[PDB]
Amino acid sequence: TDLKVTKRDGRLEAIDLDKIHRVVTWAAEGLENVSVSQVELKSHIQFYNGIRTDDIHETIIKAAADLISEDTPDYQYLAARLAIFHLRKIAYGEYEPPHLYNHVKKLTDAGKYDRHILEDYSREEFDELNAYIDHERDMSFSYAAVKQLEGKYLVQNRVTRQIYETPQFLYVLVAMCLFSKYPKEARLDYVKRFYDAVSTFKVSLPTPIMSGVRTPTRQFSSCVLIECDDSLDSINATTSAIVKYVSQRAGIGINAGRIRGLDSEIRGGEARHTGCIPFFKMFQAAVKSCSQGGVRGGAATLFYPLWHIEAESLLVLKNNRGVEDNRIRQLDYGVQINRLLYTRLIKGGNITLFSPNEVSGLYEAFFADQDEFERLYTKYEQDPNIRKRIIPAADLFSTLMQERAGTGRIYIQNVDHCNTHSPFDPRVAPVHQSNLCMEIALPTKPLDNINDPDGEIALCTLSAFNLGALNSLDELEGLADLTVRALDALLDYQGYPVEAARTSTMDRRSLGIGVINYAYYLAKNGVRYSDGSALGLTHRTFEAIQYYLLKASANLAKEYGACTLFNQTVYSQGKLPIDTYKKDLDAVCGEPLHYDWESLRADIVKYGLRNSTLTALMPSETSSQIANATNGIEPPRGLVTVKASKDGILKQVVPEFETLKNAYETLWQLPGNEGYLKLVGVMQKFVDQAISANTAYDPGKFEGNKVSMKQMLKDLLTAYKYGVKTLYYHNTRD
Amino acid sequence: AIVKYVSQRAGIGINAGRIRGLDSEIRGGEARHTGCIPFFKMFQAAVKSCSQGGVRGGAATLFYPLWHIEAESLLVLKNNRGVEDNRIRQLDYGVQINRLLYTRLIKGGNITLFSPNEVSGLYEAFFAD
Amino acid sequence: VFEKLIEKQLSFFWRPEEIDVSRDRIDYANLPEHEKHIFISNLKYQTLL
Amino acid sequence: AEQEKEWAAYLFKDGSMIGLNKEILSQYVEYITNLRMQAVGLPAGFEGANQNPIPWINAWLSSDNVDFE
Ligand SMILES: Nc1ncnc2c1ncn2[C@H]1C[C@H](O)[C@@H](COP(=O)(O)OP(=O)(O)OP(=O)(O)O)O1
Ligand SMILES: Nc1ncnc2c1ncn2[C@H]1C[C@H](O)[C@@H](COP(=O)(O)OP(=O)(O)OP(=O)(O)O)O1
Ligand SMILES: Nc1ccn([C@@H]2O[C@H](COP(=O)(O)OP(=O)(O)O)[C@@H](O)[C@H]2O)c(=O)n1
Ligand SMILES: [Mg+2]
Ligand SMILES: [Mg+2]
Repeated sequence: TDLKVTKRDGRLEAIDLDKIHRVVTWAAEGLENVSVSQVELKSHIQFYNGIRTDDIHETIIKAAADLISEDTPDYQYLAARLAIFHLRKIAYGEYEPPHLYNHVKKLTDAGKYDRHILEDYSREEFDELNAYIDHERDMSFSYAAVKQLEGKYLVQNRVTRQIYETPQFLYVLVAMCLFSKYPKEARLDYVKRFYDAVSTFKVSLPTPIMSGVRTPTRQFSSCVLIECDDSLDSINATTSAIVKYVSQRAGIGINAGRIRGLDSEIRGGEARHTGCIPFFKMFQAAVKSCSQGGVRGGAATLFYPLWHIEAESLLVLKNNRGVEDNRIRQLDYGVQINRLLYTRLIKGGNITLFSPNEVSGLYEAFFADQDEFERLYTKYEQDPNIRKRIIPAADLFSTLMQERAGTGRIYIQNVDHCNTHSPFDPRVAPVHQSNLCMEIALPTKPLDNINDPDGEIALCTLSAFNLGALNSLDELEGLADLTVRALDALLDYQGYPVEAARTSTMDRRSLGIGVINYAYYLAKNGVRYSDGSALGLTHRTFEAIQYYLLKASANLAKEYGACTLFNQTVYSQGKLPIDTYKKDLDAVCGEPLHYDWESLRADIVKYGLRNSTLTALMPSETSSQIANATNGIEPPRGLVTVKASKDGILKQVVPEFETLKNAYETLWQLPGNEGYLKLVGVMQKFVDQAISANTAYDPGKFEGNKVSMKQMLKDLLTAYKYGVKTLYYHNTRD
Repeated sequence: AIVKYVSQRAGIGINAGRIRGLDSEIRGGEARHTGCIPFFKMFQAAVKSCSQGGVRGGAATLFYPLWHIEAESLLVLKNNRGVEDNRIRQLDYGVQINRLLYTRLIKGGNITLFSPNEVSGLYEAFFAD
Repeated sequence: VFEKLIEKQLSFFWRPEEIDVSRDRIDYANLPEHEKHIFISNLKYQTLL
Repeated sequence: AEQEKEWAAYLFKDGSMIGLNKEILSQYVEYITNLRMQAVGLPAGFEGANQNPIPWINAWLSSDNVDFE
């Protein structure tokens, strides 16, 4: 009959008999062991009259990546080629993008971009810089990259999905936008370095910076902190703040460990109306709101101290089986711990919880000292006429650990190690909470109302440089010598909704960056995780970037003024973070101090006043797939990673699978978490901000396939010995 | 305002019939994040707070027009038998009615609900002329 | 390794009428002309060889 | 081999078809030739000898062939 389809334009095309193998041959033009006949046949597509060729490409690529495995894990590049082809088609239709101008100058009025780029550069040098971005490098992605890219990484209407960009103009567009306020004498020759860095996957960038660049809504932070004390106005203010701020790509570290107990009301009335149970519903509903910029749904994380008179009787709120009185399972609860509570449990002391507001000089003392703190803690155990609740530490700890193993989302922060290693000065402004991902810390001051400048909240900004995509670490300085400079222009460029949030972030200029890939570099080195050959193997080069990044910061900010709050920092005293670590033995992974650059700290005290924070270690879960790297510092679940999300079922592969088929190790094959603990502790020798660690077990290696209670407790304790950072998912295995 | 005022012997007549439909977002993003269903949870949790001066527990009452594009499909939120997606039974819901809607029913006209913000000069006109 | 085994391996014997092949005529009409042409060509080549 | 290759044109010089039209079948017959001839003793007449240009055919063809611290 009339075997016609709806072509790219809409006219009735031919029967698609021939010219269909042309595209798949174009894809597999230089691959191997790819079954063109199978993928052309295993599509299992319906051939009814009235189909659109765009839908045909969609379904053939949905069926292409479906049939993949370690047997023939080769044509994932074919899927990526088909993906970028369909993307360039839905962008223009042809296979020849404009010369960076007909696309930019023609789409600038579309409102998707910011109406200042064209007014910030010249048309003459525009074409000169245009002949540097041949799109031939765009054919080097993976399906796991283009998938998330088309999902939510670049500019597009979230209701129409009509993409208006291209993954090639992305890098140069962001690099050109980040370098606006600069002298017009070297920016043209300076943007090329950053473009070559980002295109070769040597430096990685998050969604908050790639999902929000060159966009009218100038918001680029990644996490924010806020704490609320005992006051109604403060609660209203922080509720308005969380409602307003989460609407632009935010991360929340809410803390409310200072509200009230359940004792009484002085001027006549109920104590707290059942305490924190109804109050936390407000925050839970607040964080459950509009998407964080239009990409995903945010999720905050609350905290409260263990000595609260409202004990872990409220901690069950994350459990599943229970009445609907208090079971709000929408947050990431947090609890504080110090060096003495575990000691009181080891000795067997029954901890006696009490009311925060009913006593004076206790909450701040929980972070300040030990003599007065212990004296007060015993003096109340002595003071009869104040209402408390005593309980053996064993039952409380067992309930907490059971809730953690059940829900798998309860985090714990080590406040003792949260000050003894921070670059800040723990004498005038200590830390009090952590963001939802548990990798950062900064001082925070409460507020009575949003319009007042008395309060102050802080934020940060992330980035990542690859570890494994390089050949020699020597050039890293130059790489750093660019990115931080670029990151500088990021701070004084973005906007701030909360009027009080501007001052603190303009003063401290806190900034931390990390790394994406960890397993590929370790395999290229030639050591595994189980035996312990990596316990000091990473101290040869990785122990140098943390000390040489400060060199780049000093060389790039020795003339850019000073930090308005630099005096409030331990590093401002004259001691570099080269030995200020409270290790267990300081020789568990003993190695000679490779780079003791005292000239660095000399010049720093001389005139070096850079950003407050230096670096961090974020997991970068949504990111790190653009370059097809390993998700965070944790090893992959297997050789091929089968992942699931709202889109579908993806299958990513680790790099160098052909030449290193059996060179990595699956986390299913590493039962001893002591190796992971030793690794993160070796990283503790040079970590700046924090690390987002994680542990995982396997019920197939226990007595009766049931979880233990002291073995994992022993693991927690030996993690509390050396390498003491935040906690995360229990990460069981069904 | 509702968090601060209800704490002293108050009675609330909250009205939120002018928030958004579920159409779209101009500058790029979702329309309303499922509309009023998640937004009303905030008010429900707010009114569920400390006693109104220390005698009893207050309870507000929301309102919304019938011509809202989000139709009475949300009115079931006060029903008992149903999933926990949207069944917040803690308020006194309210709906607006004029002299013409009942007439349109008597004549048999199938009422066509629409979005408040997508059109101009309609919400105030619902009370003016 | 000969007829002592391979001729003894010919135990897959099967009657051709013992199977059911009826869906052919129901799935032969609605097909392109060239498809039927090449199908009959292949069948003729097989039977002649 | 060349005679069979030339034969595999008449039953194809009328229209395309899913799976294989001319190149896939040519690669297949070349691979079959190169794999079968290297079982009686003869120099390889065709270079490459890469993977099977159509592997799913192997799925049907006679799988059962014959602390205080
Ligand atoms: N013969 C065909 N008839 C209908 N659709 C086809 C055919 N071949 C392929 N398709 C699918 C895959 C193509 O990406 C899509 C149409 O893209 P398109 O580039 O316009 O096809 P085309 O290459 O034959 O036209 P043109 O040569 O003008 O570029 O439809
Ligand atoms: N209406 C209320 N009745 C009883 N407690 C309330 C009420 N509203 C809030 N609360 C909780 C949260 C408040 O932080 C705390 C009361 O402290 P506050 O807000 O300073 O008011 P207040 O000064 O009248 O009481 P207090 O003298 O105990 O601080 O009790
Ligand atoms: N749904 C999420 C997940 C993480 N985050 C934040 O992003 C960081 C970790 O996520 P990520 O680095 O994998 O995000 P991407 O850069 O990969 O897009 C943490 O600081 C989180 O607070 C978020 O805002 N929303
Ligand atoms: Mg074409
Ligand atoms: Mg008070």
